[PDB]
Formats: sequence, structure tokens, C-alpha cells
Amino acid sequence: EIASSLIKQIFSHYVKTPVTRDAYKIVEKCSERYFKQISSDLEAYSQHAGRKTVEMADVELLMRRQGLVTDKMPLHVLVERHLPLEYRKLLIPIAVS
Amino acid sequence: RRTVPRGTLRKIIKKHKPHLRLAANTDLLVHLSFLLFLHRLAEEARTNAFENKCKIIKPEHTIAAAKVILKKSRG
Repeated sequence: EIASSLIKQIFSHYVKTPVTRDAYKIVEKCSERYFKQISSDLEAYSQHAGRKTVEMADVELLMRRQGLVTDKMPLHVLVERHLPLEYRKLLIPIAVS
Repeated sequence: RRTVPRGTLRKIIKKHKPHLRLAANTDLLVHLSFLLFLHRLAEEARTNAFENKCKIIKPEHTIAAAKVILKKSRG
């Protein structure tokens, strides 16, 4: 149930070219589908580790499974590259490099 | 405008799995994987459009792209 303005702004920010209204509504649909899919995957990770919480390691494993985190492209780099300072502070209070 | 609606993320996941608890700040990595998903979707869509010599992104571009990228987004 994510805000359509945020989704349009992120999506346009990346796509860099004009998008029709209908295309955007599609991206929204796809975004809802994305969260459904990953919710089930995180459940598997957690349930498998015998706990009721999602831990950082769970989401890193997710992103590794998605082809995002690799040996060439570690998580800390994705954090540095893609998230604002106040978030990096929280995630990387000390260099993990 | 890079600030994430953390409460919202928590609610979306709650909606799909009400008994999953997210530990501290894990929502920030979830949101990161979402940005990376939309980045991938944006690149795939743009490529479809380019393939059509379409100067703007159309629903069919994003539809084919979503299919591809959601497949790539499996855990």
C-alpha cells in the first residue's frame, strides 16, 4: 500500500524519460507484487532460522539471491551508493569495509 | 526527495505476513532492495521503449519489464 507519488518520483528519477499515467499505475502494481514476493521469501529465511524476526542477514541473503549483492558488489557498497546519510549512519555506524 | 516512509514498509510487509517481525533497521535494507528493483525496472522499461523507438515509456514496456524483473527479484 505504498504512496503513488513516492513510486512515481523514484521511478522517474531512474527512468529519466517521460512515462504515461498507465505505465506508472503498472509500476505501482509491480511494486505491490514485489513486496508480496519478498514477504514470502523473508518468511522462509526467518522460519528457517527458527525465529520470528527478519534480521539484516536475511535481507542481505535476499539481495544476494536477487543478483544484487555479489563478491564484486558487497552490501555496504549498495548502502553507500543508494541511501542517504542518516540511513547509512544507522546501517554502518563503523566502517565494515 | 530520498527519504523513506518506514512505517509504510512495515505495514506492507505486515499486510502480507502479519506475524513476521522486522528487527531494528532491517526495513532500511528492505527499502534498499525495493529501490534496486525499481532501478532495474526503469532500465528494462527504458530498453523496451528504446526498442520501439518510443520517446516515452508506455504500459507495454513496463508490463514486459515487470515480468522480467520480478522474475529476477526472486529470493
